[PDB]
Amino acid sequence: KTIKVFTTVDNTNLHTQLVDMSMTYGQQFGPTYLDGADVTKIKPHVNHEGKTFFVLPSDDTLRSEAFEYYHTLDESFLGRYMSALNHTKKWKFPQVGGLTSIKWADNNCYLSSVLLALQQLEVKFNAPALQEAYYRARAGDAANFCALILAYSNKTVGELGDVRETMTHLLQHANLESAKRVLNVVCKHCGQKTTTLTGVEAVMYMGTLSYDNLKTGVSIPCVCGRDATQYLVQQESSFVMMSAPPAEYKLQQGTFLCANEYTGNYQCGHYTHITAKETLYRIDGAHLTKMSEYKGPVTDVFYKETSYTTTI
Ligand SMILES: C[C@H](c1cccc2ccccc12)N1CCC(C(=O)NCc2ccc3c(c2)OCO3)CC1
Ligand SMILES: [Zn+2]
Repeated sequence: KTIKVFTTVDNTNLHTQLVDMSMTYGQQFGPTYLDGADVTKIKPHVNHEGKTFFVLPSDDTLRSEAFEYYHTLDESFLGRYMSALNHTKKWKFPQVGGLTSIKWADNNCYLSSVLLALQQLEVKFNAPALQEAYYRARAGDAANFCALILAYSNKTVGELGDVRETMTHLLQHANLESAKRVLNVVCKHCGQKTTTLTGVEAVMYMGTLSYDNLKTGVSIPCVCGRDATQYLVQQESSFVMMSAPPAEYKLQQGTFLCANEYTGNYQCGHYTHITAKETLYRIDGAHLTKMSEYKGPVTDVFYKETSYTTTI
């Protein structure tokens, strides 16, 4: 005999569907899931009904629901999200220094840092999936948020990941609509040029870890065979993230918002988060340690911001 179940892609909109006892969900819906669990080819358990299944957007209304919720047109997204969620729901999200963190697992240290950094920045997401999952993550329930970050950045559970690259995909879905940056490049020979940067690039900079240094000038190669100076004339955003490859860099109190460091090599290494509180907290998944100063291989540093305009 048949039965009635519900299908969804966003978990908010449900669609009543007659489930023929004969087939496997896959024959009837396509790829299908339960709580992350893949069940594409299986038979409907006699007490299966009244349960909500995920499915691939196999028609207009579904495709439309996914885009609205996820803000993606990638036909594989929903299936990758589910694979990840399937595993992230096995992770532990303890409070460490008054933030949600991640107990080490499956090379997820980088996601930990992303997650700890986000919680300290006033940033909002456009995609309802991100908004909601983030709201739930700040509240200690971060399985969905991780699975989504993984899916947005095209990574799978187990792989080691780069915090910066990951920020790049995420900040693509953050409200940076008002975020503006103006940079001036002066070459003593070539002359001057000025650039306005919007979106992700208004907030993210690869070249120095120091925010002061971008204000005072950083040297860069000039097509002229010389060394140019790049400095910030104007900043409009609630934060900035500064990145460099791992080098020995000193973190003092009162100078930054938060940071992470990477120890190891490109192929194989470990991230830890540092946050500046009453004193410095170094958050390493579940583990916590304090110090008044840290000098190590910092890779990404965050600073708070409102509006900045240069003298000069
Ligand atoms: C911050 C740091 C870094 C950022 C920028 C410059 C750096 C330079 C040196 C060391 C770290 C640096 N780091 C680089 C890549 C790393 C990563 O995701 N690696 C994945 C991976 C997995 C298996 C591999 C492999 C790479 O290559 C071989 O097999 C994470 C972040
Ligand atoms: Zn030049």
